[PDB]
Amino acid sequence: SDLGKKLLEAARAGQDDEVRILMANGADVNAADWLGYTPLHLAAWYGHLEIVEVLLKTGADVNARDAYGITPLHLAAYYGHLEIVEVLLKHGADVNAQDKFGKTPFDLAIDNGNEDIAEVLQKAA
Amino acid sequence: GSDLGKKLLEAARAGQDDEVRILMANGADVNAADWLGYTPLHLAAWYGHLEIVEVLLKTGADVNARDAYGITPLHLAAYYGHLEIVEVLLKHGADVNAQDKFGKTPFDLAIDNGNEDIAEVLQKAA
Amino acid sequence: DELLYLPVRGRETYEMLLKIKESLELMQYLPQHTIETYRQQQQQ
Amino acid sequence: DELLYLPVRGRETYEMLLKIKESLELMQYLPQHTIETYRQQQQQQHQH
Amino acid sequence: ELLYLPVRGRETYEMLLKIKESLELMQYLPQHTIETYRQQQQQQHQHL
Amino acid sequence: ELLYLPVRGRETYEMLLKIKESLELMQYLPQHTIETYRQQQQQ
Repeated sequence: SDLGKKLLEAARAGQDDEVRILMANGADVNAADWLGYTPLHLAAWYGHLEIVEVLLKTGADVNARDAYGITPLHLAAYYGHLEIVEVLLKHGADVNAQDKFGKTPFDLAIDNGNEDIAEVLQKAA
Repeated sequence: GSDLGKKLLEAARAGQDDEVRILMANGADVNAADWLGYTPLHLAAWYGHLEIVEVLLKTGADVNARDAYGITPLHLAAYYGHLEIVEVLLKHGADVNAQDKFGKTPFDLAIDNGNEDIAEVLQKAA
Repeated sequence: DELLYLPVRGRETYEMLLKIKESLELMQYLPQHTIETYRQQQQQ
Repeated sequence: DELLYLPVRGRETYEMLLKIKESLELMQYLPQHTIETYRQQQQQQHQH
Repeated sequence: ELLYLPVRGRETYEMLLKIKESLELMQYLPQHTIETYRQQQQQQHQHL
Repeated sequence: ELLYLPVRGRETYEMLLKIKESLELMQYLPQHTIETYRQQQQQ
């Protein structure tokens, strides 16, 4: 929607208070862009911990897939956001999720030298 | 300017024996080439016009002229199965070892197209 | 498995075919509905 | 960046060029992590 | 027969121009050229 | 220089095959032949 598209942008940009307002206003927490990126995907990708938290509290799908089979946990692992990895894990993120290239979050963590995140994902495997 | 060369290329392709003789008495370039390097002799050998092959060779046509893919008259006579033209080109010094840009001799094109009689003639011509 | 191998003569032709292969292969992962939406703006 | 016009003779050649053009255009819009993962999976195969 | 393809970018344009003209050029190539090329392709693919 | 392109998918393969053939056949032509062809088309 309009609200959906504004939630995707607010979540990407890390506009905490704009996200809360958009959601009191009935913005779809699982609104998806043309590749299937949800607000939760973009907040995980760009490292906005408080936004990840409000989205999960408001019913964001923790294991939403983009068109290339990417999950929020993949993005938090790839882009080195350890706290977001631990929050997504605690909310039921699929540690063994494979994207359409066969990569797990663990694999993207290793590919980007994020060894801390790889260890947390391995111990959660 | 002159379309004599163009008209000789067409006459040799079309097998217009008399038209070829007229065009050359009128001073038409026996070694005129189209944009791919096809000469009258190329086209006559390709399309199996024996008497035109004969008059062109008599008038100074280059028997080993190359198109842009390194094809010679002997290649075309072999590919398209014109045995008597192969024999005439051989007698007038056609290069039996000529390779096109794909590494093919006239013999190779004869074999590739099941013209085994021509292949044998070419193999003996050595 | 399932990978076909295309022989190419020349670096320039290769690099051209590589760029196109990448774009086409990445596009192949998309559902029809995704690709069709983009094409709407093209038909305008 | 610059918008340019390619003249094409023939529907079949056109349709082929359209598909390639739109694959290349659409690729610019794919996130780095998708493109990068694709490319490394290509190298992690060429190794085999 | 005449269709215009809009293209964004010089590099994409030049690439599509080269391909268009290779495809258009092929219509004018003799059978013996095309056929010899294709057989040499198969006579390689079997070797490797 | 003989190089091998790995390809996933029949449709992508057939498209790349058609383009490869057309480009490889054009590559054999000298520049002056390509130039002459272009001029003759423009007329």
